Amino acid sequence: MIVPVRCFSCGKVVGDKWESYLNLLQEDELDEGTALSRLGLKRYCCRRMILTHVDLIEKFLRYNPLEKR
Amino acid sequence: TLKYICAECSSKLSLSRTDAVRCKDCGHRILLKARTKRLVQFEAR
Amino acid sequence: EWNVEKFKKDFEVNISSLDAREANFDLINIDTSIANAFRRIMISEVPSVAAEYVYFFNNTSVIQDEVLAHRIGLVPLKVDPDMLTWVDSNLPDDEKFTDENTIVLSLNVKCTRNPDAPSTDPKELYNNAHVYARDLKFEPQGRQSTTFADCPVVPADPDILLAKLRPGQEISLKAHCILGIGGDHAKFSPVSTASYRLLPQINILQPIKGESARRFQKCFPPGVIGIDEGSDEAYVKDARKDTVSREVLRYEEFADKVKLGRVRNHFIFNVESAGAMTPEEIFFKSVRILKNKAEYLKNCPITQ
Amino acid sequence: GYVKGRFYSGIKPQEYYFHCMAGREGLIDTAVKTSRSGYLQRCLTKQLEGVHVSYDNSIRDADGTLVQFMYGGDAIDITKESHMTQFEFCLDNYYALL
Amino acid sequence: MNRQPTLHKASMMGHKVRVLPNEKTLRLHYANTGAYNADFDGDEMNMHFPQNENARAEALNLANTDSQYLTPTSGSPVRGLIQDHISAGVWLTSKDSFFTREQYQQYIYGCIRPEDGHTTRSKIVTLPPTIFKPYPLWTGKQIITTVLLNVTPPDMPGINLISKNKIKNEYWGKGSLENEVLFKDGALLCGILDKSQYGASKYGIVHSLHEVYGPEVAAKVLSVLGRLFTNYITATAFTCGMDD
Amino acid sequence: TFIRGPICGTDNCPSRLWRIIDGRRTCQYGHVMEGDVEFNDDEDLG
Amino acid sequence: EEPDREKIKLLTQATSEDGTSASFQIVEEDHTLGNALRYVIMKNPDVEFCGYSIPHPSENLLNIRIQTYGETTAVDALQKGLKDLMDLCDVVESKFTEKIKSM
Amino acid sequence: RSLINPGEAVGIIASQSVGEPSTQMTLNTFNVTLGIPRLRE
Amino acid sequence: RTADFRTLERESRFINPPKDKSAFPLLQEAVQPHIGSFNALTEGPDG
Amino acid sequence: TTCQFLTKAVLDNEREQLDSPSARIVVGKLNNVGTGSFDVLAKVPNA
Amino acid sequence: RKDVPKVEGLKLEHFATGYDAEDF
Amino acid sequence: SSRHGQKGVCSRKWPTIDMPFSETGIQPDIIINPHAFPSRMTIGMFVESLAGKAGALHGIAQDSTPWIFNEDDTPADYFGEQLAKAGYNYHGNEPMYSGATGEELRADIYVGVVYYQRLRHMVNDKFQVRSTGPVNSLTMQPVKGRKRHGGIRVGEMERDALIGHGTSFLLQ
Amino acid sequence: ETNEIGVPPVFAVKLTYPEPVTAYNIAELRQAVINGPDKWPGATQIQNE
Amino acid sequence: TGQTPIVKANLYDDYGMDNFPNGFNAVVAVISYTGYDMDDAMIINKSADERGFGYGT
Ligand SMILES: [Zn+2]
Repeated sequence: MIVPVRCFSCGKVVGDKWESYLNLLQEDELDEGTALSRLGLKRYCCRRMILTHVDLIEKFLRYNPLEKR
Repeated sequence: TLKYICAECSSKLSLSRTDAVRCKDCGHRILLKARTKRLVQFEAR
Repeated sequence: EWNVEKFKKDFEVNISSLDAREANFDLINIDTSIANAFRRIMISEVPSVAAEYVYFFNNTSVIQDEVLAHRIGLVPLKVDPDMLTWVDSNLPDDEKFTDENTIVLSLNVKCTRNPDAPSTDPKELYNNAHVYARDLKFEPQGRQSTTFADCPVVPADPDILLAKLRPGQEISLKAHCILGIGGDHAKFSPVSTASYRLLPQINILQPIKGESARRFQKCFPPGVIGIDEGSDEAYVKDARKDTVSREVLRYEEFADKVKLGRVRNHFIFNVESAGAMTPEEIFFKSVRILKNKAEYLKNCPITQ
Repeated sequence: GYVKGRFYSGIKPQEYYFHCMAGREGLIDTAVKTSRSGYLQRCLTKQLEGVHVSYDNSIRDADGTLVQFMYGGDAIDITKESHMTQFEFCLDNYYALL
Repeated sequence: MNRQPTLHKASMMGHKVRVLPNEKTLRLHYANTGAYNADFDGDEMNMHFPQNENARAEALNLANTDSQYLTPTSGSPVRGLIQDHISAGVWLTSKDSFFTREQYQQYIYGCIRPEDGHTTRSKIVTLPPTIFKPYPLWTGKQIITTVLLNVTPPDMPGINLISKNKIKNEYWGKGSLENEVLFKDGALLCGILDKSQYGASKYGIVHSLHEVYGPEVAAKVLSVLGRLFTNYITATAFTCGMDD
Repeated sequence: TFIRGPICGTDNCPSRLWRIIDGRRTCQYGHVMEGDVEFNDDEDLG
Repeated sequence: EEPDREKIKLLTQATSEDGTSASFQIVEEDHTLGNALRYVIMKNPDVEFCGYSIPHPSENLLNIRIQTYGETTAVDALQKGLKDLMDLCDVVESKFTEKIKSM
Repeated sequence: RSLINPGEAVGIIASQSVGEPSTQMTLNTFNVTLGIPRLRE
Repeated sequence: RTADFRTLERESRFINPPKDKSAFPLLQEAVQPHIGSFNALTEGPDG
Repeated sequence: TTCQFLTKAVLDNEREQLDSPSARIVVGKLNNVGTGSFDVLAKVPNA
Repeated sequence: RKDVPKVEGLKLEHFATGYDAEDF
Repeated sequence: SSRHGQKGVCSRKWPTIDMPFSETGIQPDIIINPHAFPSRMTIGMFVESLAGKAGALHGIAQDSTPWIFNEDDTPADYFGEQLAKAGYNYHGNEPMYSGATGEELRADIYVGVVYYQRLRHMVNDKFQVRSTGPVNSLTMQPVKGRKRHGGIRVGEMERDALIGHGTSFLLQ
Repeated sequence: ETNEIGVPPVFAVKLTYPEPVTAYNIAELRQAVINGPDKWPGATQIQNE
Repeated sequence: TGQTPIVKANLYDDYGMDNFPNGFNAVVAVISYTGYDMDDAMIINKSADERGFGYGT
């Protein structure tokens, strides 16, 4: 679903870094290792929270019962 | 206003009495209840 | 023999870096039981402000109500504690939330469709499709419209993505934010990591000059070992930079000519922040909690 | 099926297949093990229900009929005979056992 | 308490009640898992609460867990410590284990409380260190000696026992004698302690204290050791890695 | 939330009572009634 | 006024006649103060035995036990320890105040 | 002082000392009847 | 070995489902014993 | 074979003496093994 | 047999607390 | 459970306050006992632990298809070489401190990143307690039932266990 | 302890024992009636003569 | 909140198992530390759980 607000192990706020992360991969064409280190994630517990997130909310939102089609 | 939602075309709707369970716009027989402004409380945990 | 004057002469603080969010510093000549207590209180006993009760009026989004209430509680608010008092969880709800205990946040988002020209991005395609933590509005209840007018309540990270919407869906809630400690729930913990490490000690035993120093350079982080000549041959430049990886112990050239120990009374604290307080200030606030934690036992009658 | 591989370094696909054969031979024996000893013990306990030690040390049934004249030939509790013939232990601990 | 397929009578024993806050399941010691054939993976146990003093007196004197130490099948012990406590006694009773005075006195009070009635003296007595001059230090075998000194009754002599370990002398280096376990007047003088001593195993130290001092003392030594090796594991952990 | 049935005594009032453990019935002031049998059965369409 | 007589409690079953050996029980405590207080009491040259203990993790109770050699009761040695731990946090606060202002 | 006590249920204990370790005795060949099928005879 | 997770490719396919034949074609060949078997009741040789 | 043995006892006019532990649990009498293999009697002081 | 591909371009990414990429 | 048949019940939720912490400052999310390894021999979990920590550092993902590696190309050497280039221990260990006492643990602890799974079946409808309550009309015995507030059955084998103790009053 | 069992407070305030009231346990049994059916070292019924 | 695995097979992607996340990546320590984790038992972090670890409906 949506990005976790905090990291499970450390407790850093991580939820503000998911849209920043997808732009470092798309626009700047960084690899995942450089993109996580420019976001300021450097404990590997805090790295895997953004590195490994699936983001299924984009797949749930297509099933909207409140709008036509 | 107590309301419902057509399950096929998402058209809002309400039924009272001597009123068939159908969509007025299409004819869909399945209606799902909408949620209105009503208080529920949660602990943020 | 031990004393309080004998502790004041030997104790040292060396502050490495200080910032608005993290702070590295050293505590020299203190015991592990005291320094573990400072690490303890910063995670668990320094209070902070976070949303506790959430009152949904409507939530027609994909995210469950109890999931969305959980996400609001984890949002670090930039409220200063000591502006609030503590709630009293026994007397009931008609008397419990006053304006001196509680900070009210509200959220009222509706999603509509945007009429656009073009598989397109949903910022250009829906209106208020994403809900952020900056959409939480501070409602200054009661007489504290004038004491929070100097600096109002804002989330310390305003781009926390709380929910995503599609048109027709809305979220209307109202969260009461209360003061609490991190032993109760981790949302009240004011620190992203309060932790320490103990100073690494790298004891070279035999002189390992020459090309047996060039490969002794590489078994450590780069600033740790230095070289001059056969004189000032291989020495520790900075024994603070070393991560204790023990990489030199898996080479048989150096398994006799080095040791890896610790300096046992020299601690390296790394205190971060969730946002509400500067990290040098929740170290003071920790060392004063432990002091008052002993005053309240000294000034207390020994029962039976 | 002689696996020269070890679990540290991993096993080859031929000897991976033979090791799955030895992993299923124990699980199929439990699969033939539905109800074995539940009725053996019920038959013993229904007959030997009332057999008890009497005050004259004879082993009798509840109606009174004698089964043995002394329990095991020697009238010793099994849960008390463990240091019975541990004489060197009992000699080292003479004053505490006394 | 009974685990439900009740094969033998030690699967239905008498426990003492300890009411624990904040918990939602029944909660049992590891020393009781051999008698119930219990693993903690979704098993249930029934809890019967008897209702007069005739049935309280039987469940405290005839069916209690202290009188079920030896099984009636062959007279073997069925109660003892299990996994981390075995692997902590090989570390604590080792020869590298040295403890200073603040460490030594903390490990004794971590396992023995006089307020819960563990001591037989009302005051915790200790021992002189085995190293006096360069720094005063205690030894890890000398902690096993102290906890036998405080829970065994004062007006009896100590235990005398020559047993073995499971661990061969070659694993400790040249000329070691750490396979012979020697108790002399209640002082552990030689050898580490294993599953062969405080596991569910015959002729060890726990089975010897059951014979000399009785079933109440051997049940208390299994509790005192279990808290000693729990608090020693927390201060000094045990791990298994890839390099092993 | 009280359900009917027979009358009540315990020196107060003919009315409906308060069952305590769904087959043991008490009064409204804390006096006990006798033996509700609580007809239940198990299911082994079969 | 009226103080809080539920916090610290001398367990009288383990307290000697002299008062030189006692046990205490503190509510809502754990390893945080009990390890820091055991360190400061063991710097008294009159304490013969000291250790803290947590009976069960699920209740928040802290037993500490003091045994002195004599000439000072275990209540006198508990409050010398709490006083020397108040004083020890004033030293850490002063060195950390002086060194932020020294940057 | 190691004698069996009068009133001891030695008939139950004997049946439980065969019926309990027979549950251990339920596996395959490591000729003559073995295990539980021999014990049932 | 290198075996990447396709993080931009996943999020593009979540937001924008394909308008052609499906991705993940091995997943439809897992139930080809069931679907093809039922399809032979009406389609194929001899009606 | 419950009623099979029951017929064998009715034709026999048998007096069940209530001493096996299965016969004592049926009639609710105290068992005769262990703590029920003796009686307890209170010694009263006055004549 | 081809070897398992060693990933190329791997750098120092664990620095001690308070330190960052100050190593040049 | 992990992906190796290492299932386990959550026995206690342990506070971060007194859970062990590393040089990095990390408290682990899950503690698994090393005594669950020698009899299970699930060595795929040990190599997943150092493969997953190597991937969290470098931001890469690792292939764990079987038979990629070799006896001359052991993955403890492969993913160990990646931990050494990051600056961690080659063997996967981490220097780690005690949460309770604050002292350094004796040996470096094997910590890593393992993918975990939550099983669906849970322990809600498992406990029950009855002091008294409903009976049956024929026998006047406690009724059966989890949600009918029903009794616990002292069966045939427990009757034999209460005679074997010689406890005639617990049987009564 | 090894001879003990850890009983949840859910079970603990439900299972009861009919203690007869005497001159030595009236100190305990007063506080048990005062605590009532919710505070744990309490009671849930009294039986008259 | 599922996560994709860091350590996965190549066929994880081919069957499209990322549309159906089955678990989560956990920092696991192989340590005997607490005394509450033996024979089948593990120990969860409490503050991880309060931050949403392993939550489901
Ligand atoms: Zn009444």
